[PDB]
Order: sequence, then C-alpha cells, then structure tokens
Amino acid sequence: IEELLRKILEDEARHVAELEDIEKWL
Amino acid sequence: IEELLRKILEDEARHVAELEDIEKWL
Amino acid sequence: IEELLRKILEDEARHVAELEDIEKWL
Amino acid sequence: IEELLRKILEDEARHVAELEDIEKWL
Ligand SMILES: [Zn+2]
Ligand SMILES: [Zn+2]
Ligand SMILES: [Zn+2]
Ligand SMILES: [Zn+2]
Ligand SMILES: [Zn+2]
Ligand SMILES: [Zn+2]
Ligand SMILES: [Zn+2]
Ligand SMILES: [Zn+2]
Repeated sequence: IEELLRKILEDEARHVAELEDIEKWL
Repeated sequence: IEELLRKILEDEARHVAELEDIEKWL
Repeated sequence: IEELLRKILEDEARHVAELEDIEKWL
Repeated sequence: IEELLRKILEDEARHVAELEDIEKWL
C-alpha cells in the first residue's frame, strides 16, 4: 500500500506542474 | 498539448484503478 | 481513511471525463 | 478551458495533501 500511495502522490504532483504549463501555453 | 493531456488523463484512469485496489487491501 | 480515498477516487474519475472534454474541445 | 484546467490542477494539489495525510494515518 505504501509504495502505491507514494506513486499516486508523485504523479499528482507532476500533474499540477504539467497542468500549470498547459495553462501558461494556452 | 493534446498528447500531454492524453498522458495525464490515462494516468488519472490508472489512479482510479490503483485507489480501488488500495480500498480492497485496506 | 475510507472516506478520503473514496473522494480522491471520485475526483480522479471526474478528471478523466473533464480532460476528455478538453481534448475534444481543443 | 483555462478555468476548468485551473479547478482540476487545484484539486490535484489537494490530492497530494490528502494522500500525504493518508500516509500519516497508515
Ligand atoms: Zn492527476
Ligand atoms: Zn501522470
Ligand atoms: Zn499515476
Ligand atoms: Zn482493482
Ligand atoms: Zn486528478
Ligand atoms: Zn477535480
Ligand atoms: Zn479531489
Ligand atoms: Zn498533511
């Protein structure tokens, strides 16, 4: 469970950064 | 932008799958 | 923990649908 | 599209916060 939660956390954080990039590009 | 959005949304769908498995394990 | 996981699951699923909308609109 | 993306990314940031709390509770 620990490893899976860490991976979701990582990916969610990356999404914030990617979506902020998209917002700026749009 | 379209390709990046698709990668993000596919990962969001994987999060549903992973969270559902965490629910089962808990 | 159960209630919080359910809410994240719900929201992730909604994001798939919203992001697929954005993909179509773009 | 920009407003919707902002709502999504703000929720992604909340998921990091919520997942981190779940880690602590577990
Ligand atoms: Zn995400
Ligand atoms: Zn991702
Ligand atoms: Zn992921
Ligand atoms: Zn499953
Ligand atoms: Zn999401
Ligand atoms: Zn949301
Ligand atoms: Zn949420
Ligand atoms: Zn916290």
